[PDB]
Amino acid sequence: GGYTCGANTVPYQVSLNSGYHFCGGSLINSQWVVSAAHCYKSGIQVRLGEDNINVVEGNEQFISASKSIVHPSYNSNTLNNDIMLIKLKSAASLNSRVASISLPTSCASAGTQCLISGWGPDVLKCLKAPILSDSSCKSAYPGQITSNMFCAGYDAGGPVVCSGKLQGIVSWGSGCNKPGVYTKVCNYVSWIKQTIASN
Repeated sequence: GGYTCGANTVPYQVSLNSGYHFCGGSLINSQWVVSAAHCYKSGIQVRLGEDNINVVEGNEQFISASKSIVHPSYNSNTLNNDIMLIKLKSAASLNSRVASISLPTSCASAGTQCLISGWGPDVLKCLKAPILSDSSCKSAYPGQITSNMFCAGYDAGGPVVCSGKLQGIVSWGSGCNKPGVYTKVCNYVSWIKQTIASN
């Protein structure tokens, strides 16, 4: 179950702020964040180094987003391809509390434990959970799971990290025997790398 992570123990976790915290994201290099496409809105400020999002604790960096790129195939009705890129107006200063997370070179296997993190209650919360089998995932949500999603279990846009790689983005679910559903990042690595290299 969920627990308090501890301040800055997830240094790639970002908060997206439009006047309030509305979604999480993951820092993938000094200039770029990955989040969920369903988090898209105007006027995004990226907040790095956060623990308590309501208190300035001394390790934060606040940087305006300069560009947002929603995946070309994003379908908001089904949440298929629920992934977006956010460019920072200026490069983050990387340190022990503000660090990038590596993209995977291959997909993760069912049964691998992952760290899922996010807010939602003002400090960062964490959950360790294994990737579920395809059958368990699709049986929980008949007709709704595509090859661009996976489930884990037993803050939209936040990271799912497995074996040191960003394998998922918090996308949707009904757990509020219904596990969380995550965008399958390994399907998008080419698109991520090309899109950031061209922007």
